[PDB]
Amino acid sequence: GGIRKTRETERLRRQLLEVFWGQDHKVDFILQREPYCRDINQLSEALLSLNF
Amino acid sequence: MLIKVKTLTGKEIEIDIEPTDKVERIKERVEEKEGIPPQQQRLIYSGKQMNDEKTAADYKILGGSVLHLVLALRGG
Repeated sequence: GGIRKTRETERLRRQLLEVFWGQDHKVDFILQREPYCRDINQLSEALLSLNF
Repeated sequence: MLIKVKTLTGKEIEIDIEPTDKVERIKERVEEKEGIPPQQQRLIYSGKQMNDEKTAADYKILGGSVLHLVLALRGG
């Protein structure tokens, strides 16, 4: 591709502010939608950050 | 008073607004939460359409009611 939302999504979730993955409702929203970029965000971020 | 909105994807959004506020203001709150303009988002309750010139109180909505939202299309 070219650009990924992984950086904004995990950074929010890790220590920074709720950006993509974040934005209140958006937190889960990234993967639970349709695009691949968002899919990785909640998938990799919400699953790995919450569990581990 | 807090209320939950229903999206076309099957997701209930959680927002906090007063019954004396206008439907258009609630639409703005939605835009900042999901990322979609208000003019492309409609709000339906009971079976009637809510106008931007009317308020939530006009539809006797209170903290705990579930409001429906249906506007903007991605496919065809």
